[PDB]
Amino acid sequence: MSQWYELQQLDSKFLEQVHQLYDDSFPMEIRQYLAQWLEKQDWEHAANDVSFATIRFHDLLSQLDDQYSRFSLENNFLLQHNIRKSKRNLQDNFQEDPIQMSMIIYSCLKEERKILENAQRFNQ
Amino acid sequence: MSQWYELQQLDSKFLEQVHQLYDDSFPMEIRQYLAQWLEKQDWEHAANDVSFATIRFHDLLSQLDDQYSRFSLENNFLLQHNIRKSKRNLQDNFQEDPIQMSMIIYSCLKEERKILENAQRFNQ
Amino acid sequence: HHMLETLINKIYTGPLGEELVQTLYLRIWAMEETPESLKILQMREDIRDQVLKMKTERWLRTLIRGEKTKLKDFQKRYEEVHPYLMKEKVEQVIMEEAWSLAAHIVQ
Amino acid sequence: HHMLETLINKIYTGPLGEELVQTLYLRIWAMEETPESLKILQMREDIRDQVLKMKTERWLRTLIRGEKTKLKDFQKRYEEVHPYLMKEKVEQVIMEEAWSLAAHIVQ
Ligand SMILES: [Ca+2]
Ligand SMILES: [Ca+2]
Repeated sequence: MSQWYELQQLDSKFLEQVHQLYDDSFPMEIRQYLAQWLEKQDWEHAANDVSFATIRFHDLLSQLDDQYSRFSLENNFLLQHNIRKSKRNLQDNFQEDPIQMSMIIYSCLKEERKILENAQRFNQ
Repeated sequence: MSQWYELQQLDSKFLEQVHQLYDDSFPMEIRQYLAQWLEKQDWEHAANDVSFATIRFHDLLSQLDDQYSRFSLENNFLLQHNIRKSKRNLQDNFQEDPIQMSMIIYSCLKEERKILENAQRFNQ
Repeated sequence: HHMLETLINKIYTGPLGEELVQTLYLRIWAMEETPESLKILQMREDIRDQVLKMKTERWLRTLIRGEKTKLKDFQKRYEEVHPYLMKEKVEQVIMEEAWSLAAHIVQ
Repeated sequence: HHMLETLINKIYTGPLGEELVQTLYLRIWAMEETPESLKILQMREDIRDQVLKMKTERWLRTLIRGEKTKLKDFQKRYEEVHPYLMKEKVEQVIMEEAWSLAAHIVQ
């Protein structure tokens, strides 16, 4: 039932739009691995409140630790490595001004809904 | 039987060494997805011959297209996206001096064998 | 390079890309067959479309690297990959279509 | 930051990291239990070791960002994350051990 799952069922024309959305904005790997958690958070509020955005930034890093422990149980060495790279890059890219990560995440989720809007309107 | 497969069977102490090896050298995603093909090529010769290294660089990009078509058949939207990102980054990072990609690949495969050497010597 | 990025976006989402992949499919059908042309001709249609767009992008980024690029630079970058194209006839076809698309957006 | 990178490499591959994760395991056992401390205590031992090293690295990179960092800067960066640590008691424990490791390699 996740928005991420629904996006993946669209036709290639609209999947191409999702590709372009995730060209150097927010890492699509994290968007997928934390889909359920990301889709729960009030990124709109975080995008307008530095203290809340700071908590959500560090919440996200800890959620990636939880993902890591699942992939480790699954003996998935590459995704273990990718989770660790993902965490490092997020900290490099966003820790100085974490509110900007929330602005980007909210915006991506917004654009995803607009793409879904196209797909249901185009389907008729 | 691949070297990549054998590395993943090592104990966490040695997997940590593989992590450090793939910290901003060559992308581990590509190392895994093209393990069989990468382990076949004469990267040592390519690291010493610009014209051969240039062919192998473009061979690698085309092998990523072959990987993409497999993940597409598997309906794996994230890895489709990751393959495309991988190709773009390789071209950005290495197309000006493709011989340097071969030097790095050969060196990584060398360091992997040295890590394996530790693991078999430490196991006794 | 701004127009390169918009050209590529047009290839993936615009009618320009639908025209590209139909041209490529027919040219790859018409070429003397290779193992590589056969596997492309045998691909499911949506996957074939994606790969052909990606293969075209690879050559566009080969011909245009940097916003500084001028059409004078095209020839060197083509000759740099010519030995590769000699053993990859399908890529030679795709490079020709990328050349035309790229020329129309550079110097 | 050079010594940060070598500190982190020591944490993942050196005896310094074995000492770190044994300290953390006992401190997390000894703390008043939370859902998060219980899930860490229930992890398979090799996975727990990896997560604890990663959790320590997260705080090291919080306290040390840039080669320019001086120990004066530690206090601001700790207070910046203090409200987070208040709702994450396990992370408070790990931050204390990262603080000691980080102080010994900065100004
Ligand atoms: Ca033939
Ligand atoms: Ca309690």
